[PDB]
Amino acid sequence: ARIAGVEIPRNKRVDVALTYIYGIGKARAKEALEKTGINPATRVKDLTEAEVVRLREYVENTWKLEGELRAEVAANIKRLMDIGCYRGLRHRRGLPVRGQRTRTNARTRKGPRKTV
Amino acid sequence: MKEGIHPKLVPARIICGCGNVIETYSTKPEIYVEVCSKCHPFYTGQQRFVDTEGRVERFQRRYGDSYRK
Amino acid sequence: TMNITSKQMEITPAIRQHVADRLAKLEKWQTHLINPHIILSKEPQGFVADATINTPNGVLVASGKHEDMYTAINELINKLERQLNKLQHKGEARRAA
Amino acid sequence: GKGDRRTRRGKIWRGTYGKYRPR
Amino acid sequence: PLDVALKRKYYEEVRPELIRRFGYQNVWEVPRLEKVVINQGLGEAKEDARILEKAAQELALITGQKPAVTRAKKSISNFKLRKGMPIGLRVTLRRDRMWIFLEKLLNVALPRIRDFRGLNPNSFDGRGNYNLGLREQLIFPEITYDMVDALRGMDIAVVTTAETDEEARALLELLGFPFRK
Amino acid sequence: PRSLKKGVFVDDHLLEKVLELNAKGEKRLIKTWSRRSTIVPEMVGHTIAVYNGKQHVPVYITENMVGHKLGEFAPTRTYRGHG
RNA sequence: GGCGACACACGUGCUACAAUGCCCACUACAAAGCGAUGCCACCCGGCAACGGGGAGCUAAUCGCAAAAAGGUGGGCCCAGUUCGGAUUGGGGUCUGCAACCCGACCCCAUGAAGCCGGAAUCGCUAGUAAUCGCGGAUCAGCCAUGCCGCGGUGAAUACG
RNA sequence: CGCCUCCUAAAAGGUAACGGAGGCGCCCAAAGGUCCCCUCAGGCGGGACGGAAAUCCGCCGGAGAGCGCAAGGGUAGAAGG
Ligand SMILES: [Mg+2]
Ligand SMILES: [Mg+2]
Ligand SMILES: [Mg+2]
Ligand SMILES: [Mg+2]
Ligand SMILES: [Mg+2]
Ligand SMILES: [Mg+2]
Ligand SMILES: [Mg+2]
Ligand SMILES: [Mg+2]
Ligand SMILES: [Mg+2]
Ligand SMILES: [Mg+2]
Ligand SMILES: [Mg+2]
Ligand SMILES: [Mg+2]
Ligand SMILES: [Mg+2]
Ligand SMILES: [Mg+2]
Ligand SMILES: [Mg+2]
Ligand SMILES: [Mg+2]
Ligand SMILES: [Mg+2]
Ligand SMILES: [Mg+2]
Ligand SMILES: [Mg+2]
Ligand SMILES: [Mg+2]
Ligand SMILES: [Mg+2]
Ligand SMILES: [Mg+2]
Ligand SMILES: [Mg+2]
Ligand SMILES: [Mg+2]
Ligand SMILES: [Mg+2]
Ligand SMILES: [Mg+2]
Ligand SMILES: [Mg+2]
Ligand SMILES: [Mg+2]
Ligand SMILES: [Mg+2]
Ligand SMILES: [Mg+2]
Ligand SMILES: [Mg+2]
Ligand SMILES: [Mg+2]
Ligand SMILES: [Mg+2]
Ligand SMILES: [Mg+2]
Ligand SMILES: [Mg+2]
Ligand SMILES: [Mg+2]
Ligand SMILES: [Mg+2]
Ligand SMILES: [Mg+2]
Ligand SMILES: [Zn+2]
Repeated sequence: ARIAGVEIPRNKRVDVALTYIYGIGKARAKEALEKTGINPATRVKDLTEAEVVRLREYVENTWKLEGELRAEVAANIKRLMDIGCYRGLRHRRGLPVRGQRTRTNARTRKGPRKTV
Repeated sequence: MKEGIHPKLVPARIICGCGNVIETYSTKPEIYVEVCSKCHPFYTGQQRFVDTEGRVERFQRRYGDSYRK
Repeated sequence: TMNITSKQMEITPAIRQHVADRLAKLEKWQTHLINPHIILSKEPQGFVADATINTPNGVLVASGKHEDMYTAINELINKLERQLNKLQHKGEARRAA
Repeated sequence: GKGDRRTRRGKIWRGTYGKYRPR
Repeated sequence: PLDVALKRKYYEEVRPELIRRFGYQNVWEVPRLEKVVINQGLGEAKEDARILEKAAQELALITGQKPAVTRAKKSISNFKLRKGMPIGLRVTLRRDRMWIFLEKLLNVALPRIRDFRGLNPNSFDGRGNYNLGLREQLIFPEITYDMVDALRGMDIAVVTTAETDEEARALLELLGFPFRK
Repeated sequence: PRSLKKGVFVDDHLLEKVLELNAKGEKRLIKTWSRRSTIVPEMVGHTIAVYNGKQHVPVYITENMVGHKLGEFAPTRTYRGHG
């Protein structure tokens, strides 16, 4: 369980590797590696236990992550669903949320095809 | 204990990322861990890590008062 | 799959399903009835049942007209049958010479 | 990537500009 | 016997605080740890690769003691269970080893639990013992990613001379067991 | 959504009815045709009847339903599923 | 308010599944059109959408403007990935009296299906097909991946 | 149609009917001898995957479990493990 809770792929460039944490994209990755001053080109397998703890220390404290992030997103939908607003309702049926068409398509929200 | 079936226990140093060092015993003499009781949020009083928000939402929006009475 | 269009008319799931039942007569020939389309409509003189169906050896395209809608649907099926059968056996007609 | 807004290639297609394609 | 920090913490800090808090008239009446019994209910090894020599190894590294196997009392259908089948391990930590384990569990292991928000206040016996379940063995300092074939948890029984839940809470809490509520 | 520079939009004609209720000591059901209006912090505790196109739907307002619009809580579409 | 519904089915398309590829950077070569509460150089704030300034132009002058594929250099190293960009959370910008139903755009986060597609089936014979970008009508904005155009690069094959 | 177990069977034994109910025609190289050690089912509570029931911890629990197979007798002061 390297950083933070997840063991980011060795073998790979630390900028790509950090993306394998829930809540860290291309962007937040570019940002941690500047703020902790390390080369994004270095493979994770090549990190000073020092460079690592830095990386670890910064990221865990800067941004809400892994389980704690998912919890907020759940809590966010939790409430939306319970105040009974329209965006909440669309969740309450597992349906699309962002005003998409549902006469055709809409499969990612729905699941693959459900025969009549 | 029965001989030959049990891994030896020797004095062992567990080193955390906070820079804490634990004098204990293990089957391995030197161990490096990413966290411990000295630096874990739940343990460290109540270190509210990243989210010291106070919700912040939603009454607490406040942009602004400019709608009239 | 099975598609029925009822043009400038209201028809029941009952009637719809009945069309599926009649069209089934074509399954006799044991060839793939691909995306068949039944269209029902009402001219002044009587109803019309149009249909366009593709099978591995060609297309069935036909039309029935009659004072009675159910009868028009049947007359359609006849024509569909006849054509389907011509498709399925025309190839055999020249094994000699 | 023409459907990934978050790249250069994406923004040329969407007809827009941003961080990932500046003017 | 070994000087191990937690053991001493018991005799030095916990012992007296307890006598204060509950007012015992007797040195033996004060709560002792009796045993920590760790169990891997497993049976993910029923047939398959019934080489859980792999797990016996892992446990032997964690506790410094080799577990003994448990086998099924009766034959059971729906779990695919013929009587006599190796389905679990149990290592019974006592004395020094019990302390050494508990030391690292409290100091290092529980910290390393994913989204750890405190041990469960309600997992108490009612005769004053505590039980708690782990989901993974990567929690312990001795077991790295590199060396594990597959994630397996365990049951931990911690057995006290306390007569009551209320007393046993004080003992484990004072020793430093983090409780959520 | 609506730009931060510009207002937090409410139809003026509902805000008045809301304000009038605060002073006189609240509270009665408030019919409106303003699905577009934001629920505003002074609306909390009312029960406002929102038109959906057919009915004015009673919506009790809570402190958690504040920045949302009115129409979010008066559904426009009747759906009980298929077949 | 609805025309935007969503157990399902069909037609048209978009974007892909990747290395003849993807990302970042630097650097090239079009044509047809459009433009006065209109196109907006250039400077400034902001990661950015955009906001503020503010010069020019009834326009072979001034602007939209960058063409993109391409070229040079650097990363990725065959992995559901630096493929793919769906879905969802959050934060904003703009038009507009107004973006709940129901706009577009930007940024953080999310990072689905998809490993080349059964039966069947479409287009195209040369500057064509394939691939690449730019304009226009409509239009406040826009659901345009549609339509009508414009060039760039540029094949295979025809016994019969 | 022979053999076993229970009932009928009238508190010794025995006791019939085309009376009431079930089993056998095997098996075990340990499921045999001996020494040593161990004790159950079940109930409540506690414990990752884990469920009514897998394995673990606590308390209660004389035997209701086990004893290859029918039934009966026996049996943890073991015949059980
Ligand atoms: Mg990520
Ligand atoms: Mg839409
Ligand atoms: Mg819709
Ligand atoms: Mg016709
Ligand atoms: Mg265009
Ligand atoms: Mg309890
Ligand atoms: Mg106890
Ligand atoms: Mg570890
Ligand atoms: Mg409308
Ligand atoms: Mg329409
Ligand atoms: Mg389809
Ligand atoms: Mg399209
Ligand atoms: Mg125009
Ligand atoms: Mg993936
Ligand atoms: Mg897949
Ligand atoms: Mg990817
Ligand atoms: Mg991509
Ligand atoms: Mg591949
Ligand atoms: Mg193909
Ligand atoms: Mg292709
Ligand atoms: Mg295809
Ligand atoms: Mg392409
Ligand atoms: Mg437009
Ligand atoms: Mg015999
Ligand atoms: Mg007798
Ligand atoms: Mg008798
Ligand atoms: Mg007798
Ligand atoms: Mg007698
Ligand atoms: Mg006698
Ligand atoms: Mg034996
Ligand atoms: Mg025996
Ligand atoms: Mg023996
Ligand atoms: Mg029991
Ligand atoms: Mg239980
Ligand atoms: Mg459980
Ligand atoms: Mg259980
Ligand atoms: Mg018995
Ligand atoms: Mg039997
Ligand atoms: Zn620490």
